[PDB]
Amino acid sequence: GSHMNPPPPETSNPNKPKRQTNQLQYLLRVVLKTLWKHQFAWPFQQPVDAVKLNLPDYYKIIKTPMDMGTIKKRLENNYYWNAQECIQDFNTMFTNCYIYNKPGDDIVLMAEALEKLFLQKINELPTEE
Ligand SMILES: COc1cc(Br)ccc1CO
Repeated sequence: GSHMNPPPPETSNPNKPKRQTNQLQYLLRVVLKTLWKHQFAWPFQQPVDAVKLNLPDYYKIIKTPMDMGTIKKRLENNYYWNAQECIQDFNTMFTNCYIYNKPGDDIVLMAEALEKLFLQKINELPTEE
């Protein structure tokens, strides 16, 4: 895309050790699947394109970008060692939205709806085994 957007977060690196866990499987099959199909998922399904959205300060403010397009890739092409890394990615995505935008803005209400669903699913994250 545009040279004025940063490269996306890393999704492939052979030097990072990888592992499947039952918790990572649940994050893909239950958590990502549930959030991806939510009515309010679409702004979160790919990196923020600050050029297209005319947000020239976005990547001045947000230095830890994350989105569910990247998380989907990290899950589908097993990037992670543990579920905590993937849960942190989700939490980063939500916090980016809450830091950049005014409380009560549409995009914040959308993120908050996804986060409510996310928390319900993470409360049932299975015991690792
Ligand atoms: C996911 O972040 C988005 C998405 C849309 Br659409 C509009 C603005 C922002 C910045 O928070």
